[PDB]
Amino acid sequence: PNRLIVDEAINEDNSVVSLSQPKMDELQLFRGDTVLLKGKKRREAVCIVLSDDTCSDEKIRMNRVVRNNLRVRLGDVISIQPCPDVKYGKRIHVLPIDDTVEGITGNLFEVYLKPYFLEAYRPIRKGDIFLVRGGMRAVEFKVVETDPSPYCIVAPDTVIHCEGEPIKREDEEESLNEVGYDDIGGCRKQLAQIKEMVELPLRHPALFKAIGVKPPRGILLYGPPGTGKTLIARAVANETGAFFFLINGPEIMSKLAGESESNLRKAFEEAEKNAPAIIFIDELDAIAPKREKTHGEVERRIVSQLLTLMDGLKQRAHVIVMAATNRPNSIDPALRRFGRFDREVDIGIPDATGRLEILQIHTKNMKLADDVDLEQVANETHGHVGADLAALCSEAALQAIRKKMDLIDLEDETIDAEVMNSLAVTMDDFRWALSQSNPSALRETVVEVPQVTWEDIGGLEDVKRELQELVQYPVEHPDKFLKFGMTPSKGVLFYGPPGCGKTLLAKAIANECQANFISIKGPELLTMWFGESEANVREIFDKARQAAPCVLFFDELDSIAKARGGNIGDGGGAADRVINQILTEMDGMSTKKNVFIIGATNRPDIIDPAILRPGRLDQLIYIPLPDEKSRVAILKANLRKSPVAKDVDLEFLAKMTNGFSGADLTEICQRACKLAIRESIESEIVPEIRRDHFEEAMRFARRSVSDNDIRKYEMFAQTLQ
Amino acid sequence: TNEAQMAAAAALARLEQKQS
Ligand SMILES: Nc1ncnc2c1ncn2[C@@H]1O[C@H](COP(=O)(O)OP(=O)(O)O)[C@@H](O)[C@H]1O
Ligand SMILES: Nc1ncnc2c1ncn2[C@@H]1O[C@H](COP(=O)(O)OP(=O)(O)O)[C@@H](O)[C@H]1O
Repeated sequence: PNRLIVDEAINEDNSVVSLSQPKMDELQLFRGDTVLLKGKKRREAVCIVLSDDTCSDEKIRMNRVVRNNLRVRLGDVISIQPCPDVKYGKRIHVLPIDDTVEGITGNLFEVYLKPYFLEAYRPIRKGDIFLVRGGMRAVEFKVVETDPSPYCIVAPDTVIHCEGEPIKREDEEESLNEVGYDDIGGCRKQLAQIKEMVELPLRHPALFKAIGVKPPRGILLYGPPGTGKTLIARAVANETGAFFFLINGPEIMSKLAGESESNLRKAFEEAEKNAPAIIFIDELDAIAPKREKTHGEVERRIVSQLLTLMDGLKQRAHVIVMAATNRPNSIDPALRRFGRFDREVDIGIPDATGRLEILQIHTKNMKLADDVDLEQVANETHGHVGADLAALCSEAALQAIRKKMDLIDLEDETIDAEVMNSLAVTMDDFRWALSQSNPSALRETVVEVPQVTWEDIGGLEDVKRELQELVQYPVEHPDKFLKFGMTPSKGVLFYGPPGCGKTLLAKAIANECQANFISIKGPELLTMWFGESEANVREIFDKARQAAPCVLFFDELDSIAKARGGNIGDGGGAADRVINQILTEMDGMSTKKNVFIIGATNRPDIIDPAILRPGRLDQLIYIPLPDEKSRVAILKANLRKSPVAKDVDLEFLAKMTNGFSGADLTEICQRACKLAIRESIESEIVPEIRRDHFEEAMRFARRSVSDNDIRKYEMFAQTLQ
Repeated sequence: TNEAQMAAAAALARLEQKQS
């Protein structure tokens, strides 16, 4: 009894551990009860139980600080017991660790220890190492003396002493600033998938020998540079405890013929001697490029050598080889054969949430001013990867150091601790860093869960429900689809006038479903068509298969037909290279992958009709121009970004804009805003948009869909019945 | 018991502030 599996925690606090309620009932404890955790090598820690709705019943969630003191790792099991006997301490002696007290001097108690305990009522245990962050530095402290033993709660009325030289770290404990899983921001799902593959073979090697199951031996990671491929490989080795050996293409290739092969073999021999071990091969496409693409004897031979060593992993017990490449199709296909590198994880580019998480991670030690808004930065940093956001945070910190602390600094190797602790980084310093940074991955497609919700779309209430029936019902009610022999649709095409919200509809359903949204825009379909590179369609669909659950949206499906002349063009048909590859991939995609494909076109009369056949976008939804009540809803939604006076009659405007699309109502909202801004500026050479600004905007705004086009759109929808 | 409920109150406050 009372044995729980060690897992990760969300709350980074050095004293909180979370349990699922069924285990809180078996231990006869409640929220806030003090418990003791017993680990390995006669070590224990004292913590406060909280509860949540995310911990598994058999697991206990704790942060790195607790795991390090218990000398346990993720996947291990610890013993937990209540200890309601604890009362507040009297005197404690806490000293810093030398490893972190570098480049700094001053009253470390007032800077770090006093905040960390002040009205915090923290449990501590003799010998515990805890981390206090601040002043752009993460400083850890050891408890060396306590009047009560072995543990107590540090209360505001206790005496905290701190005198003596910094303590040298012991060999039985690891530095709390070493790369771990809590240093990785976006791509949390990918990290979870890797943990499932590596945590058990390495932490419990006896299990895979005793049970007839084969472990993964090779994991291929890929994505743009600066996304965390190397960061993961290092974090995994540090978290599991496996010996880490680094290999990189350029270094192996820099060696002479015969030396490159010998050195590559030695790396595998060292991993075996120190097993369990993880080998990380960076730039896999450089060390082992496609043989049929290289004329050099050395580049062709090194591929054979790596393939042999990878196969030898059946004899080299407990060795896992991870590799990183920029593109999964730039490596010799032999490496991807069963065995060797048979498992792959697409890291890709951090999404809007991940970018915020990365900014939060690289600011852990930074004191941010009240005006700092990292979510706003994450939304502006489009095309940035972890390497760029890390540089952004470092530049923001550096400018704050120049503005303030550089006036205060010594002609000496060490800063006053109080100076750094009082150094706050303002929004202006983050904005400056943003202007200096340049995204390293702006062209590659970014796949993420969209932030568009149903409340952002005016009108079309019935269409919103239709998408739910096409996307949610097949998996929310699978017993009804099986009972009635229903075949779920693989996708839907939206057709009708432009500017009615087709794009938002596809995003909104992806958002509610918590599914990744893949945005393929007209220019991307045109790029493949113009350059005769339709092969890239397979990579797009591969993203949908690996990103599942996801919604794969192909916008402006008629962009090629229009780029071919649209109304006239040549004498050919609607089929072309890009759409043909799309049709092929759709036929090879099963609904069991939880991928739903949505198309949109504003010229359905020139779309390849094959896309509407069973097995493709067989469902058709007509999206008309919004009606009067919908146009008002659109105007109200678009004006949520600006002050608007109460005199503005949005219903009157909607009555006039009878032939306007939603995109045209946006122009009216923006045009009236522009007038309000211009008048406000001129008044100093006003506080809100006035009725006169909307009535003036109506004098220039026009409908983008003519009466001739409205009838064409309606007659087409009528023909389809 | 009510003495350690003060550490609970501090922990719960730390957590719910960090939700901001
Ligand atoms: N997903 C990520 N989350 C957090 N930090 C990241 C992420 N990706 C990259 N970084 C940061 O960017 C840098 C990556 O450098 P490195 O580890 O050499 O990787 P690589 O050179 O393969 O991109 C590190 O400072 C790391 O902390
Ligand atoms: N029903 C609607 N509700 C809210 N906004 C809309 C609506 N229809 C169009 N819009 C606005 O018009 C813009 C263009 O919409 P979009 O679906 O991209 O049109 P198209 O696909 O024809 O170019 C969107 O950015 C959106 O803000």
